[PDB]
Amino acid sequence: YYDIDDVLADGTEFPCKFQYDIPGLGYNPGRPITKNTKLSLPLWLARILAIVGPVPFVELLPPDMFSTKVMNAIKTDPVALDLHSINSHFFSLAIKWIMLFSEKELANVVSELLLQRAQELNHHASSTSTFLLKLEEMEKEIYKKSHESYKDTKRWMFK
Amino acid sequence: PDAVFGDRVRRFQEFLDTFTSYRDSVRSIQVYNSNNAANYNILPHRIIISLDDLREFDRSFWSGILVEPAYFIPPAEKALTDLADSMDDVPHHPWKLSFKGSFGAHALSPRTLTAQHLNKLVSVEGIVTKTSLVRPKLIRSVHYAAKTGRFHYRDYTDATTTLTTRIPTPAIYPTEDTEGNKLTTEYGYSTFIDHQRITVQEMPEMAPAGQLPRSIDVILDDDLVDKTKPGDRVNVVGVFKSLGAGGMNQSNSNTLIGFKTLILGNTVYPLHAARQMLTDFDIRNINKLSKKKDIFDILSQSLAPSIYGHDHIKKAILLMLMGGVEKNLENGSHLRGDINILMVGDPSTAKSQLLRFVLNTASLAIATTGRGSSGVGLTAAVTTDRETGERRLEAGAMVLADRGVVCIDEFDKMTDVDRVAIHEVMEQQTVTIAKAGIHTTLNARCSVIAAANPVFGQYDVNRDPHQNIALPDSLLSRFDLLFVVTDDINEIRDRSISEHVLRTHRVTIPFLRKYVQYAKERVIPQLTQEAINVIVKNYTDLRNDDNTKKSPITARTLETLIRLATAHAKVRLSKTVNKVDAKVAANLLRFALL
Amino acid sequence: MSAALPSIQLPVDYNNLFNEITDFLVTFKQD
Ligand SMILES: Nc1ncnc2c1ncn2[C@@H]1O[C@H](COP(=O)(O)OP(=O)(O)OP(=O)(O)O)[C@@H](O)[C@H]1O
Repeated sequence: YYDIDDVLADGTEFPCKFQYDIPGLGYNPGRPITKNTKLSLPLWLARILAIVGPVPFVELLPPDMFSTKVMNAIKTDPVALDLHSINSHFFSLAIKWIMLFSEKELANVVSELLLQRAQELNHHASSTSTFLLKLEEMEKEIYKKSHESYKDTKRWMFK
Repeated sequence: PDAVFGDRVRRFQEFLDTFTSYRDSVRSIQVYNSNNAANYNILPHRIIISLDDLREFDRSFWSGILVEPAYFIPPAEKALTDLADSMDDVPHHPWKLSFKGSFGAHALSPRTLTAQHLNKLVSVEGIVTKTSLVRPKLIRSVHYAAKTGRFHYRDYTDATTTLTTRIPTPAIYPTEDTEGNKLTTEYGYSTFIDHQRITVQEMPEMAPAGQLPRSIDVILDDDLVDKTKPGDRVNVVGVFKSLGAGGMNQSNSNTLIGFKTLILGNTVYPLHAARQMLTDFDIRNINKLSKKKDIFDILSQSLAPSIYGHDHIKKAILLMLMGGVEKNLENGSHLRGDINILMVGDPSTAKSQLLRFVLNTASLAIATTGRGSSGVGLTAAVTTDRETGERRLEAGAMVLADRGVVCIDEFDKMTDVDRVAIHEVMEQQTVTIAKAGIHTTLNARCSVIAAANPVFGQYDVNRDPHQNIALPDSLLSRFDLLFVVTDDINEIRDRSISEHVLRTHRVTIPFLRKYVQYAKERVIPQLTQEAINVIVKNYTDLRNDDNTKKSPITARTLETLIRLATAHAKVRLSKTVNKVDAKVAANLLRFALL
Repeated sequence: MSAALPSIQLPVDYNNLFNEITDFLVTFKQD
């Protein structure tokens, strides 16, 4: 896979911090960054920089609004919910989170979500101000190729 | 009630683990009420059940609270009242709920109605603008026969039980029960409760413009009365309810609606988009951010990140917005402890840009726009009968300006009515009127922000600098700072302007508003015997250099020269009037006067 | 009548106060 969709989904962010002091600064003078300083981190370096040490350099600070404030909101009613304004991609961000951290608690809570969300998208597939379409934003690859299945299958079935 | 009670019974054994964490909280709040009142020489009965703890291990007991919430609330009362005496009864009011949590897409903006969740739970936000009366109302009296010395007991139900459809009891005092005793009633042993009708508008920003703002109304109870000022971003959630008879009354009720939509609710929440809590950490950072000798200059340019310069203006706004103190004279008239600045400028020079972004960080200071109507600081006896026979003086725009700021535009472009209106309310802190009713001296601590334009084009240099707009100089005497915004052409100025309008199409604000709303509650020095010595030298020269220069000054301008430096020490957060404050107050006037 | 016309067992009557008004004859000679 030459990753046509997901490296931009890995272009997103994380707030995190340090454990040591490095003069490698590109973020602006005063090149040794003082430790325990909160820094915005892109996915690509920070996925492996929390691996290379024993004790790694960076500190994984969890964006716990993706862990407590919406985990009950997605527990309530998965028929109309913000999956979108908090994450332009909920999915692979949930995937690559759970590899490094490996928490089985929220590993259950999206397994209930996806069948319920797709329970709309099957039976909703028979045939606006600034952002407000976004309830239907992270579903585009998910159902639209199934929409062309039901479209043409009628067209052979009729005249 | 046999079969309609077993699931009520099964809940009574169920949710006792849900208040494993609240069975302390229900009793700890009332043991000191049994200790404050027993040792005088106070709280209502509020039991915040989180929706999570009920959702976490119950489904059928949970699903009914968001589908049919009409059989299920006096269950949770009935378990709650017997777990108060069984906790505490030995020392010799039903503990109704508050019911906070999340809801999962029931943020129905009342521009939209429901078609499916009628008579259900609903979360509603908006602004209130009605604020009707307060009036008690019985629930139960206690009759008494004087002969044979024995009491009686009777409850009278209304549209306040919220859920059951009771046969109404439209009796006021049923006297002469089945005996020959002239009945009495110990009204001190009776019990009472109050009502308050309030209508809520729509927050007029997320409602797309195809309609005016609509409104519905809510009836609340004793716990949360006198909590909502008119002009607060409130958030309420209660049941949905229709009442009244309609359509099938006795005759001739054609094309007449008969279902008054109401809300009987709980948990009125203010929001901010006074509640700003802060830990030891952030309160110590602002102590560490009180340390530098530059913070008055850093806070100036960290305010409006779109416009160049005007650092005399940019310091003046933050100096005004935090405000200065007024030591009221004991048996004497207090002076003008407010501060009221003014601007004027040749047009399209951002003189109106910075007047409206103060409203986002207003800290409950909602301003008007200055439309030519009487009602800027009055009522003019608007009563609307106050439900058939009562007269009230409903406040226009001074119940909101108290300890806040306002801003109005187009001063010269008004009629004569506002000119006499701002006359009294500036020299006097209050207003009093008997329009059709009674004189009443209601107070208001307010401060204006002005804006006006010169009439004769580009003439601010070729004529008198004074008498320039000819609105009455009583207001000019009652104001101090009259900035004249210059817009002369410098080839590096406009070149720098041309890029800063391009880099705006894509130390911070919430830390800034927390700083002032913490520094509004600390000490006030007022005293240094030599900082008062330098300023009178700093005035008497220009008191002899007032007519030999452009502007004449008055004696009340001396009360400015303390008041600016008074709040300037409030930026320092120190209990001492320093010396450095008598240098910023000098040159700020020196730009306003030269 | 029925329907909760029998009141509660109130420990505070007025006959226990009534005789404690009959004692307000001449006994308080101080004032
Ligand atoms: N001196 C200035 N520096 C930077 N930007 C400016 C300046 N004057 C105007 N602007 C730009 O003009 C826009 C709006 O100006 P504004 O409408 O506030 O003028 P105004 O104060 O209303 O004039 P008037 O009150 O005379 O109509 C803003 O987006 C602002 O960027």
